[PDB]
Amino acid sequence: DPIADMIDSLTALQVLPTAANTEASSHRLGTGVVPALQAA
Amino acid sequence: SDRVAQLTIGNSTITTQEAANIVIAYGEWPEYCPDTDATAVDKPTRPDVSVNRFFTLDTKSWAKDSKGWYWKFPDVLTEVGVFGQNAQFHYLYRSGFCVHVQCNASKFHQGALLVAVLPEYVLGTIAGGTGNENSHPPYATTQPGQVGAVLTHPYVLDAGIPLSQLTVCPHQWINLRTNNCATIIVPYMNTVPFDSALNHCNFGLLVIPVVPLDFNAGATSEIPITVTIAPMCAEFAGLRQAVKQ
Repeated sequence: DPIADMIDSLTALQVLPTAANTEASSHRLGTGVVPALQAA
Repeated sequence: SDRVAQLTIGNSTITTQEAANIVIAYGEWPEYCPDTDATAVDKPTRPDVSVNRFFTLDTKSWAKDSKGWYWKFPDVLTEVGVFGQNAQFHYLYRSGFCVHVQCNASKFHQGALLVAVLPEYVLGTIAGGTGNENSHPPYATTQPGQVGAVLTHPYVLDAGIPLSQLTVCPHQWINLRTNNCATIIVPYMNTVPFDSALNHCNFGLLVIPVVPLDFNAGATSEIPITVTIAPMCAEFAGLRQAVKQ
């Protein structure tokens, strides 16, 4: 071929019959990991 | 030799030498709430010694014309000890109980008490006598605290239900010729896994003399009745400032 430029979704579904479970968690102290600060 | 018993929980011990068995109400021991039955997501607190211990209330006096007494649970302990502080600082509470009622007399006295546990003991009134008033019991009657209240019409248990079939509930007798104590272990019974300790009472304890007290003149006429109770698997959740009522 003499002309080279003529050669040339994010999410998916899932079945969720029930609401989400809650896991057990403990305390957390440290730097760098801040899940509460957001950017709206 | 099963007439002797010892109940040790926390830093407290009760000994008795004249006893019947221990009644476990509906064949179930008290337990903590499992993960399948729980709904609230925050972690609960379990103090496990400072709240699971024997608590002794005030003492009644059995006379020859006594009608009977009742207490409300856990309203008796909402101002007592570390249990009364956890019940005010938290929104939800869950626990079972071990109730122990003491009454001793000599071998020349006679009488019989019925000690019963009735869950959701809702009280009624006499409706003004004639039945035309829609009266309601006061707050000191429905939740009398650690002192307790007296029954006005014990034959209908102040609720329109007869005393004669109160033994369909978990119960013991204190027959003065046979034993001097009664012990019932009560699990947590509700339609919800946790509830409020200031708004809701799970059960009521009723102590009614079915056979009246009798003795001859010269014997001891001061026959007292003492109630000693212990929470068993006390849990608390929903921490916030202290609310008394």
